[PDB]
Amino acid sequence: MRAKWRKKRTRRLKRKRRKVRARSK
Amino acid sequence: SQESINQKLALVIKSGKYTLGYKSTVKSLRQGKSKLIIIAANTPVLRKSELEYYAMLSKTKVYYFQGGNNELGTAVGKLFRVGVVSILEAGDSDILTTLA
Amino acid sequence: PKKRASNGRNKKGRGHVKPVRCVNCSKSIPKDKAIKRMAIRNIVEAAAVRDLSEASVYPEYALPKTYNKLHYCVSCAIHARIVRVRSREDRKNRAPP
Amino acid sequence: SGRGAPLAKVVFRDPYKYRLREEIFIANEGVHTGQFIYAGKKASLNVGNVLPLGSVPEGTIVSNVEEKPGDRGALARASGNYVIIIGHNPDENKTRVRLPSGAKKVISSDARGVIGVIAGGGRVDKPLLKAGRAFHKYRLKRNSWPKTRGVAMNPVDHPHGGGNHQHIGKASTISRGAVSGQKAGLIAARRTGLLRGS
Amino acid sequence: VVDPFTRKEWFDIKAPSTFENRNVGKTLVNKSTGLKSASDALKGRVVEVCLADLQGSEDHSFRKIKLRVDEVQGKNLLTNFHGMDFTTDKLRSMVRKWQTLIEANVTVKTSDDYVLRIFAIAFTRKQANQVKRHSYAQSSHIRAIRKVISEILTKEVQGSTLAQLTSKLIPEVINKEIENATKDIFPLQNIHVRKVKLLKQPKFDVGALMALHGEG
Amino acid sequence: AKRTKKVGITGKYGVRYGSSLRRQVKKLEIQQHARYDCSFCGKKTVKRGAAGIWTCSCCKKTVAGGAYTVSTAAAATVRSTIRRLREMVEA
Amino acid sequence: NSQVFGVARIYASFNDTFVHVTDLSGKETIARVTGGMKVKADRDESSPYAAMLAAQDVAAKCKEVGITAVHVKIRATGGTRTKTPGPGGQAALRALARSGLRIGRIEDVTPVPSDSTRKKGGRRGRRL
RNA sequence: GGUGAAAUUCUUGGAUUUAUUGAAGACUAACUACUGCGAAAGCAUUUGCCAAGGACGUUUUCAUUAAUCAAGAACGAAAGUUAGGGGAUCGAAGAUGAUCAGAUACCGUCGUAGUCUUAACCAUAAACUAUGCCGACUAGGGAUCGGGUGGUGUUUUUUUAAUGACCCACUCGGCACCUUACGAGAAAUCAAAGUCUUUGGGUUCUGGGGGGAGUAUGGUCGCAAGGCUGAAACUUAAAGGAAUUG
Ligand SMILES: NC[C@@H]1O[C@H](O[C@H]2[C@@H](O)[C@H](O[C@@H]3[C@@H](O)[C@H](N)C[C@H](N)[C@H]3O[C@H]3O[C@H](CO)[C@@H](O)[C@H](O)[C@H]3N)O[C@@H]2CO)[C@H](N)[C@@H](O)[C@@H]1O
Ligand SMILES: NC[C@@H]1O[C@H](O[C@H]2[C@@H](O)[C@H](O[C@@H]3[C@@H](O)[C@H](N)C[C@H](N)[C@H]3O[C@H]3O[C@H](CO)[C@@H](O)[C@H](O)[C@H]3N)O[C@@H]2CO)[C@H](N)[C@@H](O)[C@@H]1O
Ligand SMILES: [Mg+2]
Ligand SMILES: [Mg+2]
Ligand SMILES: [Mg+2]
Ligand SMILES: [Mg+2]
Ligand SMILES: [Mg+2]
Ligand SMILES: [Mg+2]
Ligand SMILES: [Mg+2]
Ligand SMILES: [Mg+2]
Ligand SMILES: [Mg+2]
Ligand SMILES: [Mg+2]
Ligand SMILES: [Mg+2]
Ligand SMILES: [Mg+2]
Ligand SMILES: [Mg+2]
Ligand SMILES: [Mg+2]
Ligand SMILES: [Mg+2]
Ligand SMILES: [Mg+2]
Ligand SMILES: [Mg+2]
Ligand SMILES: [Mg+2]
Ligand SMILES: [Mg+2]
Ligand SMILES: [Mg+2]
Ligand SMILES: [Mg+2]
Ligand SMILES: [Mg+2]
Ligand SMILES: [Mg+2]
Ligand SMILES: [Mg+2]
Ligand SMILES: [Mg+2]
Ligand SMILES: [Mg+2]
Ligand SMILES: [Mg+2]
Ligand SMILES: [Mg+2]
Ligand SMILES: [Mg+2]
Ligand SMILES: [Mg+2]
Ligand SMILES: [Mg+2]
Ligand SMILES: [Mg+2]
Ligand SMILES: [Mg+2]
Ligand SMILES: [Mg+2]
Ligand SMILES: [Mg+2]
Ligand SMILES: [Mg+2]
Ligand SMILES: [Mg+2]
Ligand SMILES: [Mg+2]
Ligand SMILES: [Mg+2]
Ligand SMILES: [Mg+2]
Ligand SMILES: [Mg+2]
Ligand SMILES: [Mg+2]
Ligand SMILES: [Mg+2]
Ligand SMILES: [Mg+2]
Ligand SMILES: [Mg+2]
Ligand SMILES: [Mg+2]
Ligand SMILES: [Mg+2]
Ligand SMILES: [Mg+2]
Ligand SMILES: [Zn+2]
Ligand SMILES: [Zn+2]
Repeated sequence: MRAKWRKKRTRRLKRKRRKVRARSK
Repeated sequence: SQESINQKLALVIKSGKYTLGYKSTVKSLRQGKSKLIIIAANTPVLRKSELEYYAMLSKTKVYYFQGGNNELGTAVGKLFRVGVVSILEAGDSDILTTLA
Repeated sequence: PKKRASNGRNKKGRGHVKPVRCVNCSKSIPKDKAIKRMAIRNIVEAAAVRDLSEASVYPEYALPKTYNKLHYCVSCAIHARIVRVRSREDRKNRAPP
Repeated sequence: SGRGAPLAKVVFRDPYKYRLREEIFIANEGVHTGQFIYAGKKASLNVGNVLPLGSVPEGTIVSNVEEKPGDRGALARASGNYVIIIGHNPDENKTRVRLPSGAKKVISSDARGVIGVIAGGGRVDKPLLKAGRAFHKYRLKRNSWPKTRGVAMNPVDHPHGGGNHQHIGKASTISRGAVSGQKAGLIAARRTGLLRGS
Repeated sequence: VVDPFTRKEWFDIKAPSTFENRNVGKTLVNKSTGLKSASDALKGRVVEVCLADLQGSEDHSFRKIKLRVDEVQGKNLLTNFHGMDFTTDKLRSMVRKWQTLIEANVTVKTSDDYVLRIFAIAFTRKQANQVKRHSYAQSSHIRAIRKVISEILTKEVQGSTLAQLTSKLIPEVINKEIENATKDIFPLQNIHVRKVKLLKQPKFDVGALMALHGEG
Repeated sequence: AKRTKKVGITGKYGVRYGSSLRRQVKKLEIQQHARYDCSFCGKKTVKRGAAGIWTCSCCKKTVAGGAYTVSTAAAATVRSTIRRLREMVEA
Repeated sequence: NSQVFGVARIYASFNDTFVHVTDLSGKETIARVTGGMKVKADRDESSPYAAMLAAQDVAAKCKEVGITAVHVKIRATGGTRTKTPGPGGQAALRALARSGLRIGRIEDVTPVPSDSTRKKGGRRGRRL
């Protein structure tokens, strides 16, 4: 898949991963 | 190519003598020792006309500065600010004849 | 690998040229790029010029011209064959046809 | 007090008797103590001066402008308000102007207005930030504050006041032909909801 | 079904007398009957005819002139000088690559109290034996040139009224003083007065309006 | 003696009210409290009180201002259009 | 010379042709007829035969109103738009010789900005 | 109106078209070029002001004061963020009309944020010449920008002498270009990408099979979006470059 869109794809992954980790306070 | 004013004033500043401010300028006006007076743009029309009438009496050239008293004080190179400048001697500058 | 040493078209020592809009696509494209062929036309053309000069007053008159400079982006200019594809050394020649 | 738009007190000399006559004008932002205000159709075009409306060129901005000649001013009195003259008329002494609400209204070119836009600046930008700051806001105005929500009252106190959950229960948009005591909520409402209309 | 033209009253158009040919053509107006007569939308109209048609000498073919109707008198309407354009084809035809295009204007009020801003357009040419491919002018040339282009554009419009410049531009008197002045800086092919725009106007007075009309 | 880092003047408000609101106040709070230039005497003596009015602490002249600052930006863009449409009518 | 005069302003879109005749000062129009009248297409509103079939039905009233000779004024859409005349515009100007109206003094009114507002279509272009 | 064709929508409250006058906001056409300037990002209406910069000219002055740089710092397209001002146009989101098997699109009409500005952030772009800076050395060729020198060259006035512009020769300093390969390279190509196994003028930065991955973690900066820094486990024989023939 497009280079650019792999970037946007993991930029969404890092947001969700920050959010789940946040629940650990 | 053109001296503006402040170059002419910078030469007036260290060549011949001068005094600065309303009070002292009135002295020079009352003694006829004043060749020119420069009036900052923001001085009140009361002082402006009191200086204009004082000056036409003794027949001293009058010049209206284009800036306020803040820029004029740095135009004579002084650190404070001044509302009116009297030119006691032109020294190595002109201003008296040239273009004014 | 580099196809051209103008790379698309000539800049050579500037940072930018304010891009221009295409006269067909509206596609944006730097002014240094963007094929521009000035086009002047007769105000009349065809065989109109005959019975038009007939129908007019004024002696013999004179004919005005429309003045337009059209700017073209590659994708359009090639499709509309304002410009065509050339060979490895054919592309090289900058002389106008 | 209770006005966020400073007032300017202008003395005049009584034309028909030897006395001083003081006037209360809404200061126009740049009006200043000691300045000379000029008032009339022959008066110049300068901030602080009051002029007939036909007597200014279109594009001119003005405040405290009379809706009909000599009512001593209505439109654009609030802090930071102005009205722009959008055109004039040969017939019937008419200007036409755009009011701060945005609706354009055609009034008499003999009506007056003062040149400028009222002082008091961007006052509503600053957040009230506190209950008390809104408390003193209305202590000097009128007692509308604080406001208890009709949906929070009992049915006796408000049409909304139906309980057991907190909900209005019937359309919150009331007719115009509605009767005093039924009118609460969105009154003539043309449409409703978030717009985003620039 | 109806036909507006039944009821249409026809009028004759009188140019100013600072020109030569004063017969423009027949304009039409709706009838003069009660409720908004026909001197209403006649009076303010603005016409544009070619300077080759006004002077009769076709040497002026590329210069359009705006002619403002002022007064309507006895089924005969009278006008005055409004503005002057260059048309298009000629103006664009003068624009050629590999040379400097110069533009200028200045605001000047006249003695008859017409406030004017009038535009000039110039270019630059190869001279004689020049092998240099292009015509370009140095920027410190184009500066004082455009200056004196306006300094000449001032003193001519300033000293006289509009009725004089209406006849000053016809021979292109002003252009010749620009080739006389800027001879000393750069060659400068194609000097003109491209546009004059009439901003401020006095009112009526029919003493400069009839210093125009009634004679032709 | 750096004291605060972000808040400054709005440290008085402690933890209360929320960042953006506290932050928006500090802006105008600093504007209204600032000393400004007298267009008349030519000193920075212009102080506020009573939003909308501004005076000089020496020459004693009072200018109708903006609410939290001396010049409404939109009102200077008025003074222009007023001065402009005046100079058109008187020329 | 004689020749009662009018001004015939022709505007050729790529999607239609405007044929408009007025008096000298542009206020009172004489007649205006366009290609979108004389054919049923939506395709042919700009047709060369359309704009030729236009000047025809103009001319019947042009001599009938009394405009014997006419100037000619041509423009494309201009401004930020195509700037290049439509298909029927030149098949109109010529068809004005099939009238008997006397042409003179041709000029081009296409609006040409000093570098105006942004163009329609959005950068990456109109793509098909 | 609009397209390939249409539809959306606008309209006998007169739509598109016409004229006169006015308002707001953007943009700065044509001229505009293998031309200019700047450290880059970038910069294109006139005049004024404020300071700045190169090259050149020079039988001034100082006399090693310099070169390149971890740290640290200034500036930094666009989108984006917080506020007001603004809001003409274009226009993410969206709403639609069409299109297709479908069509969350391409095409069409409208349109929020945006676009514009002020104050404050953000510090990323194929931010490209995908090519570090300083110094020397090795080759021919014409165009051109700026400066200087020599032209008892030229042209327009009224010393046909004088400030100009043009021609010609020379010489620095520029943006490029052409031919040759002297060389070099995997080649494409290159006056440097040469002076390299006949391997060293000085100096800064980076890279070490493909993935995993600019991920995880810590730190730090940011209001946030994010930026900077930046692993390992594990997996894999190819991945890749240039050129050739199909
Ligand atoms: N804070 C300064 C400005 O305030 C205004 O924002 C406020 C208003 O626009 C908006 O509407 C408020 C309404 O909620 C509140 N209950 C009453 C207030 N009068 C309203 O304001 C509204 O009506 C006034 C006239 O009354 C209009 O002039 C104004 O344009 C309109 N927005 O409520 C916003 C606050 O909740 C500006 N629109 C905004 O851009 C900016 O924040
Ligand atoms: N750095 C520039 C150098 O110029 C050198 O010399 C060049 C020029 O300086 C020299 O002068 C040429 C002249 O020969 C030729 N016959 C006519 C040409 N106009 C002249 O050029 C001259 O005029 C042009 C404008 O016309 C100016 O741009 C240029 O600066 C000037 N020197 O001629 C050369 C071109 O044929 C070398 N070409 C080279 O070292 C390098 O390019
Ligand atoms: Mg990458
Ligand atoms: Mg933990
Ligand atoms: Mg000089
Ligand atoms: Mg010097
Ligand atoms: Mg005093
Ligand atoms: Mg480029
Ligand atoms: Mg770039
Ligand atoms: Mg209470
Ligand atoms: Mg509430
Ligand atoms: Mg409540
Ligand atoms: Mg209850
Ligand atoms: Mg009840
Ligand atoms: Mg209830
Ligand atoms: Mg309950
Ligand atoms: Mg309960
Ligand atoms: Mg609830
Ligand atoms: Mg509820
Ligand atoms: Mg109910
Ligand atoms: Mg003013
Ligand atoms: Mg069509
Ligand atoms: Mg139709
Ligand atoms: Mg039909
Ligand atoms: Mg295609
Ligand atoms: Mg259909
Ligand atoms: Mg109509
Ligand atoms: Mg331009
Ligand atoms: Mg560093
Ligand atoms: Mg940006
Ligand atoms: Mg932005
Ligand atoms: Mg947000
Ligand atoms: Mg607004
Ligand atoms: Mg649109
Ligand atoms: Mg959508
Ligand atoms: Mg299927
Ligand atoms: Mg399938
Ligand atoms: Mg579906
Ligand atoms: Mg379906
Ligand atoms: Mg779309
Ligand atoms: Mg918003
Ligand atoms: Mg990077
Ligand atoms: Mg590039
Ligand atoms: Mg890089
Ligand atoms: Mg030179
Ligand atoms: Mg070895
Ligand atoms: Mg590796
Ligand atoms: Mg990252
Ligand atoms: Mg991290
Ligand atoms: Mg390959
Ligand atoms: Zn295109
Ligand atoms: Zn003061």
